[PDB]
Amino acid sequence: GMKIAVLGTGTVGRTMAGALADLGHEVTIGTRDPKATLARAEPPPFSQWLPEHPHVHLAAFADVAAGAELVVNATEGASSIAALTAAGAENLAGKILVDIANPLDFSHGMPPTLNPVNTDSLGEQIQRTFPEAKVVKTLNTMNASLMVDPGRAAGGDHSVFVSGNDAAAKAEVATLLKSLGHQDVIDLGDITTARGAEMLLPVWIRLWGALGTANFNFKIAR
Amino acid sequence: GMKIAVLGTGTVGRTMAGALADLGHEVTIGTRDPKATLARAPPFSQWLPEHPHVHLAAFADVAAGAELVVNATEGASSIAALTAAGAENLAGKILVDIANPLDFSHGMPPTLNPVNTDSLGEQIQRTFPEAKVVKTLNTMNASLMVDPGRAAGGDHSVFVSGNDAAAKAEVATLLKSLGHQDVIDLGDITTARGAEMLLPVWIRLWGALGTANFNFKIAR
Ligand SMILES: NC(=O)c1ccc[n+]([C@@H]2O[C@H](COP(=O)([O-])OP(=O)(O)OC[C@H]3O[C@@H](n4cnc5c(N)ncnc54)[C@H](OP(=O)(O)O)[C@@H]3O)[C@@H](O)[C@H]2O)c1
Ligand SMILES: NC(=O)c1ccc[n+]([C@@H]2O[C@H](COP(=O)([O-])OP(=O)(O)OC[C@H]3O[C@@H](n4cnc5c(N)ncnc54)[C@H](OP(=O)(O)O)[C@@H]3O)[C@@H](O)[C@H]2O)c1
Ligand SMILES: [Cl-]
Repeated sequence: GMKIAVLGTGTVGRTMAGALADLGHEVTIGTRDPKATLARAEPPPFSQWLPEHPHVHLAAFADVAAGAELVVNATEGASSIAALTAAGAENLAGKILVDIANPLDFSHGMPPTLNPVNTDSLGEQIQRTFPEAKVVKTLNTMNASLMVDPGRAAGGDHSVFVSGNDAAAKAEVATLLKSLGHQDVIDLGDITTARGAEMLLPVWIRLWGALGTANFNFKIAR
Repeated sequence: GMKIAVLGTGTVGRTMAGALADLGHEVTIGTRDPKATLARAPPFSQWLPEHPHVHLAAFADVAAGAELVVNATEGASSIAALTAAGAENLAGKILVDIANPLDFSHGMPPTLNPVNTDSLGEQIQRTFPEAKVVKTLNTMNASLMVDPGRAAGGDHSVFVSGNDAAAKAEVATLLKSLGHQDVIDLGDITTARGAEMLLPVWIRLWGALGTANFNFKIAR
């Protein structure tokens, strides 16, 4: 197993950290301030989740990234650059950075829109801000539940995408995705293909409304 | 059998016009200038005689006589094509919008304009407020719009976006007649944003898979 740092204490971070730990990886979870995160009483609260996953350990973004071989970005999209900067470019250099964030924009009305979008992407922004990291955009196109148990929606009949400049990095991420139950991994190409992957979110949001559930997924039929 | 006007002489317009004529509809195909179009270089002049029931005429002349109108024009020019068709000829009728507002001004692959906070489907609806705009079929290759069974046995999804639920219901019936068994109503015309925004990944999937013979399926 690998030493994996999951930056994010929300549903995605918890879901991924728990699943990766169950697969035999040594998993740490990154947060801005561990004391503040553990002190949160409002919901569930992170302090109620952590005791159920005894093999997972909490620390600040910089501390978890420095100790990990591979890093997973599961932070709020609008804050991902800030989170990763706090993690430290020096702690990301030469390592695979799995980017699951969506750059949702909740500033000017509902449902959210994307920023950046179309001619740019959060995946690209992360890669050019941290040029020595090996960014792989993946898993952002489905509900957290399906990232680790895709079988819950239509017997696991679905597609997952990878985007990234380093083919060897994408191959390693594909192996991890397969270990999580994803049998159809499609390589969209370089990191600029994160634009199309991120741009699936607007229809995802409308499908959630139209279908009355987040238990659905995209399948590329061919 | 409805009177359908298909605005567009490219692969989408030809494919849709031919399929609808084969289904029993009285189909007309719209172009800017019939004389100029037939004078080109397969060429439209060779396609047209193979579909004798389909009639070619100017945009304004096909829309006036039609009961339902299909937009199959270049996305960047759709507002101009429909303006030429005439707002008076679109009033009270279903306007099926298949166009994608691809933007080729800054190289390849194309991006979208409008995008994100706006869509071509919305632009069309607010420019022609009395038309009943329904965004659909823009998310797949022309071949699959009329014969979806060609890709993975037809296991795919098609979307409808539009403000008028009765208009969407009529379009859903037409889509079913074309072989689309899974029609998903995304909601109002602003949901055309998500439908149009599937194109960037579509373009990369075409490159990644080496074929246009694929489709989106929403598994649930
Ligand atoms: N919800 C889903 O099922 C789903 C599906 C696909 C993709 N995504 C994407 O996955 C990401 C995570 O979503 P989520 O719902 O689990 O959590 P989230 O609420 O979007 O993000 C919470 C995390 O972001 C960090 N964060 C928030 N503001 C920050 C800032 N100012 N500076 C640095 N870090 C900040 C938090 O740090 P602290 O720990 O210190 O609070 C926390 O770790 C998002 O980008 C989302 O769009 C979510
Ligand atoms: N290719 C596909 O399988 C596919 C799939 C899904 C959606 N779409 C969308 O479907 C639409 C049609 O695509 P296409 O490849 O069949 O044809 P296209 O090349 O995009 O469009 C050709 C049509 O647009 C009209 N047009 C071009 N410039 C115009 C202008 N300045 N003013 C008025 N009309 C103008 C042409 O008029 P004339 O007849 O006078 O030349 C012609 O009828 C596009 O929006 C495209 O994005 C295509
Ligand atoms: Cl554990």
